[PDB]
Amino acid sequence: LEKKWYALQVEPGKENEAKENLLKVLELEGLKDLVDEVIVPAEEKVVIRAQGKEKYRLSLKGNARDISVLGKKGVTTFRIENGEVKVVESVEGDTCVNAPPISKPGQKITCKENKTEAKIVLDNKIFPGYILIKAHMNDKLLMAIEKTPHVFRPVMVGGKPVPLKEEEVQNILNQIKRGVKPSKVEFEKGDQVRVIEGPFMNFTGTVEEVHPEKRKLTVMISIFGRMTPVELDFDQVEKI
Repeated sequence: LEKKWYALQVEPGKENEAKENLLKVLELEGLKDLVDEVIVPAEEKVVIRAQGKEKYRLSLKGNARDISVLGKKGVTTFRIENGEVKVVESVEGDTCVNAPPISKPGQKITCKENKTEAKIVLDNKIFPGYILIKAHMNDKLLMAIEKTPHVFRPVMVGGKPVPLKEEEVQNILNQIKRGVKPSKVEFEKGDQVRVIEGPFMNFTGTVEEVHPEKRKLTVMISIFGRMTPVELDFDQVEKI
């Protein structure tokens, strides 16, 4: 009858927990035939920690990179390459170096002697508080979504869940797979710029603070000699 995608409101920061709790319930209520998949729209990252403290959080995807951290006894060097992570070297006694390479979230490599570890995890920062599912929606399932701990109802309008287009879902999901900045979105503080759009056309001013990744800018323009602070997108002020 054709399953459909649906977004689920979960407790933010608990995206992975809600997925794990849900699957246990589908399996418990015997509703696993109604669900084709449960997904967390987050990017795959490698978390490196020394003595129970986070030192790094990098994307699992990218060119071969080495990363050394000071632990209890000395330093452990982890390597990230071809989507996998492994221990290249650690202090004497750390057999973690013999531990095969990990590449899927939830799993890791822990070094007992140096107290360092590299764990692969899905970090949901793009869509915090959400997980998607492809499924045949029904009252039993809906009541099971609800029951599940870190989950709090599917997204819905007029008492009915909102179906999503599978083509548009794959689009965002795959776009999540390889995010690359794309560059550095630059616009330094101090730059001289001139508004080429809006109720400040032609006006010129100075960039006094930049909001990277938010593509929003704070500019000091003189109005009656008074340096007035105004917010403008990068698409509202040409660079001079």
